[PDB]
Amino acid sequence: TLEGQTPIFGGGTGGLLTKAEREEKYVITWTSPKEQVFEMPTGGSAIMRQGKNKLEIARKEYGIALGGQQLRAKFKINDYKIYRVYPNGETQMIHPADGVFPEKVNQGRPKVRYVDRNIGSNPSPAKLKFSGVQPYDAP
Amino acid sequence: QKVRVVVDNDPVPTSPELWAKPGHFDRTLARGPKTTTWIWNLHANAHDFDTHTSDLEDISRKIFAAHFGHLAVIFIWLSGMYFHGAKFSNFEAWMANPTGVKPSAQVVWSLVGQDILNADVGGGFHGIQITSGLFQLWRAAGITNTFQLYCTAIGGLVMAAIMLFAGWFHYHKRAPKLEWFQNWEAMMNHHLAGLLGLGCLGWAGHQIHVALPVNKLLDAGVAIKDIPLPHEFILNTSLMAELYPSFAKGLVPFFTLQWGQYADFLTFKGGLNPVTGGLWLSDTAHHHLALAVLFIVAGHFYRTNWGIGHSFKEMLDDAKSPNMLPFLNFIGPVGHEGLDKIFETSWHANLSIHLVQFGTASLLVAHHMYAMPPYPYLATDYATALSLFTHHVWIAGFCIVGGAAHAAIFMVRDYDPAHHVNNILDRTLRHRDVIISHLAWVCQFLGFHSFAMYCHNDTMRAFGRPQDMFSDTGIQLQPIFAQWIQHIHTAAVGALGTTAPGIGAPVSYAWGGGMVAVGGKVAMMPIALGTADFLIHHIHAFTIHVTVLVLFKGVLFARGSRLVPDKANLGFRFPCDGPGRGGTCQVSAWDHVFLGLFWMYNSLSMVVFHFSWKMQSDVWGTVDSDGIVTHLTGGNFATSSITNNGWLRDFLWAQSAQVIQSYNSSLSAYGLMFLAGHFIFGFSLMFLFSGRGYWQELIESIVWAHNKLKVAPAIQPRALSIVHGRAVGVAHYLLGGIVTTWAFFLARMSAIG
Amino acid sequence: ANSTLVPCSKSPAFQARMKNAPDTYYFNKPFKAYAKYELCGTDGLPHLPLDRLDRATDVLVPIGLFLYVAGFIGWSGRSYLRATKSASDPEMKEIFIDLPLALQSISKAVLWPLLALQEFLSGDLTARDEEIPISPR
Amino acid sequence: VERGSKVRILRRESYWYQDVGLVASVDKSGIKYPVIVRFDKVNYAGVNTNNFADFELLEIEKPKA
Amino acid sequence: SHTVKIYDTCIGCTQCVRACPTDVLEMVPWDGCKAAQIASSPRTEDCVGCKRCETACPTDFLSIRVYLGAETTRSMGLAY
Amino acid sequence: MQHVFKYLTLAPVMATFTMVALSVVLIMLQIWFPGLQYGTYFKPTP
Ligand code: CLA
Ligand code: CLA
Ligand code: CLA
Ligand code: CLA
Ligand code: CLA
Ligand code: CLA
Ligand SMILES: CC1=C(/C=C/C(C)=C/C=C/C(C)=C/C=C/C=C(C)/C=C/C=C(C)/C=C/C2=C(C)CCCC2(C)C)C(C)(C)CCC1
Ligand SMILES: CC1=C(/C=C/C(C)=C/C=C/C(C)=C\C=C\C=C(C)\C=C\C=C(C)\C=C\C2=C(C)CCCC2(C)C)C(C)(C)CCC1
Ligand SMILES: CC1=C(C/C=C(\C)CCC[C@H](C)CCC[C@H](C)CCCC(C)C)C(=O)c2ccccc2C1=O
Repeated sequence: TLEGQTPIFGGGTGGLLTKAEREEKYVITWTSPKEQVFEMPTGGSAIMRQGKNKLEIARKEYGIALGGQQLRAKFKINDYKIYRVYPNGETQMIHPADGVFPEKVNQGRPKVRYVDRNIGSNPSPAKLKFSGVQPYDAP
Repeated sequence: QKVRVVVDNDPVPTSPELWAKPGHFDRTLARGPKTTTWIWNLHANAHDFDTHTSDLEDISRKIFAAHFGHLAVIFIWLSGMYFHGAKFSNFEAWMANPTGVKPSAQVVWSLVGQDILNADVGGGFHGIQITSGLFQLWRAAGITNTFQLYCTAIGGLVMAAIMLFAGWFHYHKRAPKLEWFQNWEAMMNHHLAGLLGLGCLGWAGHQIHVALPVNKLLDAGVAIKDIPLPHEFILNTSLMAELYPSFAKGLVPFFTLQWGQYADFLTFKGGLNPVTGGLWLSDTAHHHLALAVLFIVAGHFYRTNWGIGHSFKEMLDDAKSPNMLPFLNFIGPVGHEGLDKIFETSWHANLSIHLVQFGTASLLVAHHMYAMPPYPYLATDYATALSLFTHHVWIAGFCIVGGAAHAAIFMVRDYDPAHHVNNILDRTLRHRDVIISHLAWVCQFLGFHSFAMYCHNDTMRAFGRPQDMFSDTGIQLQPIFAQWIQHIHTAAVGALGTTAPGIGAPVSYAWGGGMVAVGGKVAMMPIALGTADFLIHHIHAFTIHVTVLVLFKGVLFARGSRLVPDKANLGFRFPCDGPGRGGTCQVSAWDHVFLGLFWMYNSLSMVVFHFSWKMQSDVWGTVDSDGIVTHLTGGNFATSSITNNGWLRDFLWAQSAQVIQSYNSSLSAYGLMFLAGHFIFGFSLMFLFSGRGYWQELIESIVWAHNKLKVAPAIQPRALSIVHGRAVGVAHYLLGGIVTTWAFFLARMSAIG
Repeated sequence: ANSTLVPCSKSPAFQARMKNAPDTYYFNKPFKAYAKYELCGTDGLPHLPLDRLDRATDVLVPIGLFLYVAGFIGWSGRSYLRATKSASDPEMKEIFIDLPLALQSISKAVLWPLLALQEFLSGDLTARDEEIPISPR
Repeated sequence: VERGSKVRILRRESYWYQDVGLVASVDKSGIKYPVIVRFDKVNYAGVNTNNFADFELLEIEKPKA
Repeated sequence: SHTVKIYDTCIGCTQCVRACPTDVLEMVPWDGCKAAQIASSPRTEDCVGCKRCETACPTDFLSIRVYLGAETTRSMGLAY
Repeated sequence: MQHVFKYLTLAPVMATFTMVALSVVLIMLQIWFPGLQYGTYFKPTP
């Protein structure tokens, strides 16, 4: 289970919906040096507590916006993590993927979806007719 | 001690060097143009002062100086109307025969046949018939000759120069500190007692000493040359004694609280003057005098420097649970506490509120000026009466939209989540889904139960089943609550029994109590309400609620939504956040204002169409010797306005005969402007329907041709930005539609009014 | 020969318009000129035909006059633009008109038909196709 | 090409295709696009600098001196 | 889901990764540019298609491209 | 004063001066020679 104490919040209409309990859910956890006010991703103001915090969010973009634009840029908090929680209880940590922020180059990260040419060398779609491959996926 | 004056000396040198540096106010624009988008960005950000600098003190100084500049612009415009009414008008002829001469204060030159627009307005004068009501204003003020208008024109030009010098002085020489602008209590006290209160008192003095005696002689039939000049009524006290015997006793009754002896010139009659059809000037003198006392008293409400008075901060901080009413405690334990931070730092929030209340004021001006015509020979000047209502309805609609726009600007830019923790502003944002979903539902309910019922009427009429229509002769929808108010207000004056005994005549004849005719034309008569009025009022409720829905959704979601959670970082005005998430076009708060302008136009067009048709159908008309009234459209409204085929045929098609047949006549300019408005409306449709990607690619081919001939410009041509294209489309759409209605209204009413 | 067009001084519908016209500056002289010089249709209004060998100067004079003025404006702009290309900040000379340069361009544009012919003959009028930015095909 | 050289772009999808730029620097490493070219006209993104390979450039004018 | 591809014109300026609102991109070691790094898209399932990465890319033409494909719940940006 | 002269050479200022001057020339042509038409220019008044 994910451990942490939820920020002070009186409730709102921008919280979780049926999708959270049916398909998937996200949780962002972080640690703050003091009790202070931050803006909820879906409107309203909440108070993050002194120790370690835990916030339930409907979409992954909420955690990236909160952690990146508020926790890091404004509050200088860099230890935030984002988890994906499934209805069966399975929880996986997705941000940062390998403990290092994606914008910082890290050894061991493989190249994914890299095309070894410039964009202007993509083949014409007429050459790949009925072959099922897109010009950007062509070898 | 707390309230004091503190400024800087010479904070900005007065040099024209920056006149040669376009875009100097913006860091990006200061580098110079590289594409044509730079030119548009220069004008778009010219007056966005909070993006020129982050200093609130410097921003506030720009607001103060610029406001003097706008005041100078208004004074030049006011000087123009007085000068044109003193040099190129038939004002003197109109004063002699108000009911037989059409006001005219614009004369065109004769070069290309445009002199045909010099209409035969009477009084041996040829010119454009004006519909601004300037002549009726000036007559009510006691002005009788063109020399007085000429003097007022000179005074307006002098005031314009003084306003211009004040703006330069208070920005380049003595600029007040930020704390000077933050004196809410001092500003409220001075503007209540000193601006509204003293202005009402001063105008009451002018009405009592100048307007009342001059108009009393005018209504009695005395010629212009036999009426003494306004200063003679002040010097020769005996002249005022003859008209009003109470002036023979001087100021003694005022200082002894024996004000009842002043009842001869401070009247409380109600109704309208039978001679002119306007409100009694003695009634308005007591109205403005009572306003002056009430405003001056209100100007001692706030605590400035002597302990006495109320404080904005304490009052706001106390308005919270559990100090509220038992059923109003839902606003939470914080309540209005923290809202004082908004008014300390946010100019946009104040502009939002003030633009809303200017819309409210201008709407009250429109509604209260036709039902209670305040100027002599204004009600029977049908062209002016329609123009004044329509103009001030449109001004109010733009002001309301602007209030919503700058409310959204405050949310994006000035709103601070730390200042609003569980207060009413925070709580409102936290149930915005409750508010928007309920508003969306009531908009659907109003649309079905107002407009689709017109469609029900059209289908029934086409079927040959008038008994199944929503009408006075079919399924009736009587506006009983509005009918009840008309009866209550009529019985209040004696025409829930006599609740206002002091007023003799009905406050407004539109509610009942009788009819007033002036020059063989109806000034005001009871406006009966039936099924057609029930349907049209709920059309107004529908259109207003939808306009609220568009604007209030933009304000409540300006910071973000479930779709784009970080819209605040994107700004108030951005085109989109890409084609992702299914497509996020027009998510910004600016685009909600852009869409809200269309709905304000749709809402207000039906408002002025309702006024124009109903007044022509049931109020305006001519009265014969027997007292029988024949209306301009002969009572079409009750049976024709219940279907939109009737609106298309009996209102748009029928009443456009004047503007459509105005060629080869003095009204041909209205015919030309009628087509001009139609052109601009269709022209705007390509900006609204298309996108800049097509136009940029098309410009690429055109640029190639110029490159081929070595005539390509260094400032690279670019298609208008996505936001800019939307702004152009809405600006031309509203201009075309409004100009079309302007020509349609004025051409008809200058021929049959 | 077109027979439905007759001189305006002989078309009966034309004098009906002329006598009923207002007695102002806008109708006294112009109607006299229209009657003498214009051809009127059955409607009594002047019509402009392009099927007459005669009155060809009435067609060529307005056409040539416009083409000279339009070419004058175009050549003035083209020469001014080409003169600012050698500057360090050509964009700033397009929002700030360089008066000595504009007057020089305007003066030379008086003989624009001759200058355009000379540039076309020397190949200076147009840029080559491979030296012009183009999009991928 | 080298620093100060005047070149013509041959990259088809470049905004400056068949246009003219000025070489700012050449990288001596084995990177794919070592030549940096600056342009007077900005592209649609407001950028006036791009990296090109040698085969994508046609030298027009030699560097001064 | 959408498809995000990175071409060899990338200069490793890390701007596309910083602009992504759902953490689709990351920087990986590379030798084709001076920065010795190139953008990668290991998590395209979370890509919403906003094309913020394309806006931030300084190369001409773009070194990163988004091709909108099959829409899922998360690619449509649905909180419900 | 040199800054004022530079301001007077701005594109909007020069365009306004050119449009106003051109409008004046055309306006005065209508006053002096009203009713000019194709097939009538540069012909003596009858
Ligand atoms: C006496 C002449 C004079 C001179 C030389 C300057 C010079 C300057 N002013 Mg200034 N100003 C003046 C009068 C003058 N002002 C007056 C009378 C007012 C009161 C309205 C102001 C209000 C004012 C503000 C609020 C600000 C300046 C700023 C500036 C500086 C930037 C230049 C600029 O505005 O570029 C623009 C150059 C132009 C030629 C624009 C003119 C277009 C006008 C304004 C539009 C027409 C509206 C007009 C005022 C209506 C009345 C005119 C009437 C005849 C119709 C510059 C030092 C700004 C500053 O400090 O820089 C950051 C700034 O924020 N001034
Ligand atoms: C009794 C004092 C008094 C009066 C009458 C005003 C009047 C005004 N203030 Mg103001 N103000 C005051 C005190 C006063 N202020 C104080 C004490 C403060 C500091 C807290 C401010 C701070 C303030 C700000 C920050 C702003 C104003 C603005 C305005 C104008 C609002 C626009 C309007 O309604 O146009 C009214 C139109 C008129 C033509 C009214 C007449 C205007 C002149 C200047 C009044 C002169 C009256 C004077 C007694 C001479 C009378 C002579 C004779 C008739 C007896 C208006 C002219 C706004 C503005 O536009 O600034 C220019 C603005 O932004 N005021
Ligand atoms: C007291 C009135 C008032 C004041 C002081 C402001 C002040 C401001 N508004 Mg605002 N606004 C108002 C009323 C007001 N507004 C109203 C009534 C509306 C509703 C229509 C709006 C809608 C509005 C929007 C949508 C936006 C602003 C913005 C702004 C800011 C930048 C100003 C700007 O862009 O320059 C104006 C520059 C222009 C080039 C506009 C002139 C072009 C107009 C539309 C032409 C009008 C046509 C003409 C009247 C008739 C035809 C002319 C003929 C030649 C054909 C500034 C703080 C902008 C901002 O960023 O705010 C922070 C912004 O995006 N306002
Ligand atoms: C309740 C306010 C009120 C009302 C009803 C009137 C009514 C009248 N005035 Mg008057 N006036 C007022 C205030 C008012 N005045 C003030 C404050 C001043 C300046 C100090 C003047 C100065 C003035 C002059 C100089 C003249 C008039 C004239 C007139 C008459 C013409 C009709 C008219 O103006 O439209 C009626 C206007 C309305 C129905 C609404 C506008 C009134 C204000 C703007 C309402 C503001 C309320 C606002 C929306 C709510 C604020 C928010 C809230 C939280 C407080 C009429 C009898 C003319 C005349 O001669 O009469 C025959 C004339 O020449 N007035
Ligand atoms: C005449 C054209 C027209 C019509 C009918 C509508 C209709 C609607 N608009 Mg709309 N709109 C239009 C033009 C139109 N718009 C234009 C030109 C713009 C550009 C500015 C907009 C911009 C706009 C915005 C920005 C918003 C709307 C909203 C709405 C809805 C308001 C709620 C309502 O009235 O529900 C009742 C529905 C109607 C009155 C539609 C007519 C129904 C007919 C008469 C009866 C049908 C009978 C039966 C069901 C037929 C079924 C038979 C079967 C075989 C099909 C509604 C769906 C708002 C919304 O969604 O609020 C919830 C909203 O926010 N529109
Ligand atoms: C320097 C002046 C100039 C010159 C010589 C040309 C020349 C040309 N343009 Mg062009 N154009 C110009 C300015 C100019 N343009 C401007 C300012 C615009 C923006 C409105 C355009 C918009 C434009 C379009 C959209 C198209 C052309 C096309 C063409 C070509 C044939 C049609 C034609 O003559 O345009 C007709 C003229 C116009 C459409 C508008 C130009 C009128 C402007 C207002 C005159 C400006 C004069 C300038 C200010 C003089 C300043 C000089 C001074 C400093 C000394 C031809 C190569 C067409 C093409 O590609 O043909 C193959 C085409 O589709 N132009
Ligand atoms: C709405 C509007 C308008 C306007 C209107 C008007 C007309 C207004 C007015 C206003 C006014 C009309 C104001 C007034 C003011 C006043 C004042 C402010 C006064 C003051 C005074 C005083 C201060 C006095 C003093 C004294 C003396 C001098 C001596 C002895 C002592 C004593 C103290 C008594 C217009 C249309 C334009 C535009 C649109 C909007
Ligand atoms: C007889 C006649 C007629 C007809 C005519 C025709 C049919 C013609 C044709 C024509 C053509 C078939 C043409 C062509 C052309 C081509 C081209 C290719 C061109 C080019 C041009 C250019 C290149 C120009 C340039 C310039 C100049 C010179 C100046 C200004 C600037 C610019 C640069 C624009 C009509 C009936 C109408 C009328 C009467 C007479
Ligand atoms: C037509 C159109 C364009 C093309 C329009 C452009 C590029 C603006 C052109 C403005 C011109 C240059 C202003 C001057 C026009 C005057 C009529 C010129 C007067 C000339 C005198 C001699 C009379 C867009 O760029 C666009 C962008 C986004 C959505 C819709 C559209 C759109 O609809």
